[PDB]
Amino acid sequence: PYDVVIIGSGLSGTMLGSILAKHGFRIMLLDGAHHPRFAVGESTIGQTLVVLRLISDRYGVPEIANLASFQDVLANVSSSHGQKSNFGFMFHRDGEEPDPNETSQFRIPSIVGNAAHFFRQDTDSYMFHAAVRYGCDARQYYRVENIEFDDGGVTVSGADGSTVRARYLVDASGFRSPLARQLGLREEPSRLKHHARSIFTHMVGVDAIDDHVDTPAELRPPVPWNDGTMHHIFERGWMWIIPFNNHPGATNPLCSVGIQLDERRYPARPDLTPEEEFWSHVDRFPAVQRQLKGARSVREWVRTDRMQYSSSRTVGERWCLMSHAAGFIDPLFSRGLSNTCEIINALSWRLMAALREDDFAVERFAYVEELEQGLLDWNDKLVNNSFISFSHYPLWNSVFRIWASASVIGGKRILNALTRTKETGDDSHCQALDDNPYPGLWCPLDFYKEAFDELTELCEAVDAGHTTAEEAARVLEQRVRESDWMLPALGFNDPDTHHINPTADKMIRIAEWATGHHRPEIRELLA
Amino acid sequence: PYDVVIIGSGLSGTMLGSILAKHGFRIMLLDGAHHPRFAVGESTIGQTLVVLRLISDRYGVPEIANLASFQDVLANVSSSHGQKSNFGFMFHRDGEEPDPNETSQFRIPSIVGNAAHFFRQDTDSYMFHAAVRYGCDARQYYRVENIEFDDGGVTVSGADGSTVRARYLVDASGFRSPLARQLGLREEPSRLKHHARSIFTHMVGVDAIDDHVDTPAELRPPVPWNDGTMHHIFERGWMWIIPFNNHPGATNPLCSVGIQLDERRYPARPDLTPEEEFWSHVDRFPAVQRQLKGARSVREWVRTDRMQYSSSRTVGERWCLMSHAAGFIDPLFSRGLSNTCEIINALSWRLMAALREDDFAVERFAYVEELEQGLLDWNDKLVNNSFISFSHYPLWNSVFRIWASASVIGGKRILNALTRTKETGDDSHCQALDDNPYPGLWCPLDFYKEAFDELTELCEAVDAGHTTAEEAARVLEQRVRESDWMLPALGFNDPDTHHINPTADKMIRIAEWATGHHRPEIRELLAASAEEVRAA
Ligand SMILES: [Cl-]
Repeated sequence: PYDVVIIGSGLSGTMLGSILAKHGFRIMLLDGAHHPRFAVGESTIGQTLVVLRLISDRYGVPEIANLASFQDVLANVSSSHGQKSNFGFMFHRDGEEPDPNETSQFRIPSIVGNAAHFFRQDTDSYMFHAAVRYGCDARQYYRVENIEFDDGGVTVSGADGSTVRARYLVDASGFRSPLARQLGLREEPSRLKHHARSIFTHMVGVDAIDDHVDTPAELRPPVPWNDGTMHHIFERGWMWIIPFNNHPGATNPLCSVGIQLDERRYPARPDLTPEEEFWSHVDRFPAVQRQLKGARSVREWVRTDRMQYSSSRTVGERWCLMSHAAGFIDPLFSRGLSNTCEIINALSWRLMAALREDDFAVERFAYVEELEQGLLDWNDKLVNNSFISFSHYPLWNSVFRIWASASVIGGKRILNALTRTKETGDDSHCQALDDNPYPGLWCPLDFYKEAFDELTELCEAVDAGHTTAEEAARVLEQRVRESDWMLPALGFNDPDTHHINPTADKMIRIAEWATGHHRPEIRELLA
Repeated sequence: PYDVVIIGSGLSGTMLGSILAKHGFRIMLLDGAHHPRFAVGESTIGQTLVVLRLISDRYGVPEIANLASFQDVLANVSSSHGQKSNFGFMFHRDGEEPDPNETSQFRIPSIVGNAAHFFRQDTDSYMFHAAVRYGCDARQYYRVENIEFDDGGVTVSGADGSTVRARYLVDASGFRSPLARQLGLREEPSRLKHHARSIFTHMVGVDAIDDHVDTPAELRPPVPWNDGTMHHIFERGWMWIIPFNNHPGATNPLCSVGIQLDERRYPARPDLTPEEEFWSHVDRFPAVQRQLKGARSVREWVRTDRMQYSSSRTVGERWCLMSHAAGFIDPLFSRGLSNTCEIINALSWRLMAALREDDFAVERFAYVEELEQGLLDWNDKLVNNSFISFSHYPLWNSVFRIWASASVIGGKRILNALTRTKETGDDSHCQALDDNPYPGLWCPLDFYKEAFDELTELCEAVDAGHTTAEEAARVLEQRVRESDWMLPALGFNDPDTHHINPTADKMIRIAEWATGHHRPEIRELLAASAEEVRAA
């Protein structure tokens, strides 16, 4: 009898399995697929980086920390990954060249860490190898036919006629989660406001967008577009360029390429090949067409329908529906892996407590559910606001600086809690982060929520037709200029600064500016 | 319509894909799997390294040359690969510690290149990406339902209802070859003498064998066992240890582990799990048991029925049955990839000429079939001779030095042709290698065939019970000491030298020894000065 059976051998499953196996619990991993296998969720963000470090140090699994830095990934996982110096955004309209005043860039500051483009076949192989090394058992090419709970534990039945007996079940799989299907956990219809279907593949011979735009020198970004994740924004959709070869002597010549389309505004074209439908969108935008001219697909194309789903319950007695099994919004802002790390941090210690005491009263896991549903709802608002804003750059510009400002604040809030636990060898300061009033919010301060609440109200009003994008942009631009908290030294309070470039000098001035600030939160976090 | 449709997205199909696509031909790759995917054939040899460079240089595909060197594989493919400094051999008997006087090592000389342990998932992905970049079209998860030939070309029918029209078909897949099935090309029963079934996986936490034997200091090998492919030899079978992490700061912690068993001596155990049957053999050999003590499988185990298969013919009107779709012997001595490289070299230019003339007369590809069948037959004896010899170390000792000696002579032969073609810029010298009387024989020299023809006759006689292994070993050990060609400075003519260690100084003397040698072949291939050796 296993302590925990985990469905899903992805990062979500194998990071948890590693944690539980290292602390001496008996784990079984089940997955219908076999490593090596392709996976999406390739771009990283500061919050993923710091919470990966938090989980690694808190639970004593060094392999998880090797994902928290571009340098450690190359050194420990594989050479086959790309760098992420920045988030890049470029507006396009049908037939037109991109207006060089309708771009945004957020260079990631060194304080949160060196972000990467994850070649997921290698990162997911790496963490599975670690999970098996720590003592996890594994069955790959394993189809779950039935999941049956009782007072003693759970019996998983496989297609091959085998059964796995355990005390607890975690479903860390995706959309086709057996637990979600078999217990009827999915919300139908979904509560989520964001709508987007997807077409994606891996390509060879993708050029840098830098080399295919005619940008006046003074409007070129501080660091190259190709050194980060490029976002090609248009009416109710966007395209990602995530290169793996964007650094000197890079071994992996592939580039991850996909398009998110609101299926309400871009209806299905089943007369077209996934490839043909993808290229029909490329042909709308001259600069994107020029970037992808030589590019050739090295995979069978994936074409989805509406990608978004939610669940009504995510915990029960002796089971947890984790992260990607519970819900999904969109690739935009690589929220998925941040959400996965937040849940693993929250679930791991509680589940180990429950196993030690042999008490599976669902009350102990009440916060895990609250965090899960909160993460999804805030993620929903962020992406829905953004898709709405894509119709009018001046409105997007507000969404951009409200979203990106939180990276540095929310980032240092976690780093502070971790350094206090590091220096004092006491896990009270990391545990203190859970004592926050807005579960799921990436910068859970009162002034930020109020600010983001207004952004959501106006965006949702634009979407309903109660306000115009011009009026909403007008109001949010006033609020930004009236703001006192938006890291002025970096230019987040300045709508005319499109390329936020955090230098060494500027972060010093942020610290000085923060020292004598009237808001307690700004002093606590940034001084 | 495509010029060529290639069935198989492994190195065999994608290396050929790259060559044809690079020369401006319209190519389609069809495979039932999708990259990334696991594959075997992980260890490399001198002949593979040198012929990879010949192919790359001859056909102008630089990516193929990046497989020909450990350093170039890490730099261009991925960091996920291991080094191969030597072939290691260690004899084991049930319940007993390994006898340190019953080991063999062959350190691979610098001249033939730096060998690797290929993590094939990254190796096969790399070349597939190259093929597509060169302009190959590909369909993955493509199941071939039907193949039919007319006078104008060939039609391939997919299970999804689609069809692919081409002028020529190459089947570069494996055992379940759609082309061999369609035309009933497989020999039943197979003509092959070698018998072996297999259990294999990838494991994490495999220790070095060096750290789990108490070998006397004077009998320890010049270079570590773990820096190469270790062969745990036993009665009518052997186990491979192929670590991907056998070098400083290596990223890939996996080690490839598998066992070959003569299915006539070890009958199937369907009452056991593949894992259980594998561990039942590990537990026979205390030293192996200590090596794998902490090792855990990271894949679903493979267990085979009997791996050897052969074809009655391998070329026809507008089709070729290529390397692994034609036949297979054994993982032993990593002959699989050498055979693939040899066929690609022979077929590529012949196929492109035929396409350009629009003439597919089977007489054009006569040498491709002769080479295909020859590679397999010689591969068959080498492994069968080795499997017979595993019963008695003194007999194996003669198989080892006859095999490993040819790997330096035959290697230098191709390398001479290669460096001469680069100097003159003239392909003549590389094509001249096809002008040998023994197609498929890795060292195609009169004296070497006679030596190997005897080793085979004796080995096959031991197997048939007409001679004892002791009697066979005695006759062969005489021939070795009567020999005048077995690279004395390296110790190939010395049965009491088990660990061959080709160093800079020893290779200088081979050159001097070769100068004014009574045999012309020895002079032509090995003869040089200590001035020309400086370069290296
Ligand atoms: Cl799924």
